[PDB]
Amino acid sequence: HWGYGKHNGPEHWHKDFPIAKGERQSPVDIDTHTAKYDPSLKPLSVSYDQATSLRILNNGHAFNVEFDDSQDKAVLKGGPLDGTYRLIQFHFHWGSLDGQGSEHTVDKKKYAAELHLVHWNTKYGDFGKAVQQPDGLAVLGIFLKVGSAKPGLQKVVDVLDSIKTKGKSADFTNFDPRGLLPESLDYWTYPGSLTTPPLLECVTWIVLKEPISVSSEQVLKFRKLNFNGEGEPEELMVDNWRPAQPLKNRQIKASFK
Ligand SMILES: [Zn+2]
Repeated sequence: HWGYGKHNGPEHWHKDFPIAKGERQSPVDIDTHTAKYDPSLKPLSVSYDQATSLRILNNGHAFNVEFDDSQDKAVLKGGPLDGTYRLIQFHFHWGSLDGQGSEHTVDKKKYAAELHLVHWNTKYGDFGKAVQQPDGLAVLGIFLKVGSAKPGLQKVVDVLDSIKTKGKSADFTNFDPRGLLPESLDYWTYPGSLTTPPLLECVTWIVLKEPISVSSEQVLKFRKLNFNGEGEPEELMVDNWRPAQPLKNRQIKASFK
């Protein structure tokens, strides 16, 4: 009832999910000329040394690399955040062409893909409770451009053949998400939403300025995934991004000058 096709894509989502037209929807365009440096942001803290990946799942819209979130093992703190946010999963959005695929844009520039590392605020006890709160989630967004390969992505790429179709999962232990980060942690932040239904307005977005580079061959393997289930007509999983939404009564703050 929702997807990225010709008849169920983002422009239709409001019928089942009326917050699609809400006040704090994501993604947005980041205008680097109007985002203002905020010297109050605290330092941002990514603590992934104890991360425990478990599984990778094709959910029919993207693939999720899932983590054990039953202890503070991989946590995000600092920056704009109060308290501790635990990593639950990461996933990507990507294009059919290298000139599109990201959800956020920077001065209207679209990147080839965008990585979302999803974390929930431990004060709410579990993810399902957290998404009901305005400060329930913190999503670290990282742009991907096509150039050199990202060595830390290759283990993800190589398992995709085993999860080609919707509903397939595979064991995916011992994956280190630190290998997906750029050098700099400079970021923009603003209050927003999930970018897929139910589109809940529960996210503090933290979008890194520095993209990571992936190779053409790595992105091509993302584009071999399928939206459909096994034994259904093949529909390539491409262009699984929501376009920028109105900023409305929000300000984007920068961590850097
Ligand atoms: Zn996402």
